[PDB]
Amino acid sequence: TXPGVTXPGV
DNA sequence: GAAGCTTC
DNA sequence: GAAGCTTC
Repeated sequence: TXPGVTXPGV
């Protein structure tokens, strides 16, 4: 997730 | 080490 | 199997 905590996604 | 799910 | 990097 994020970043941080990508997306999700990407 | 945990923290981090939603896509292609 | 690849695709997403940054936080705590």
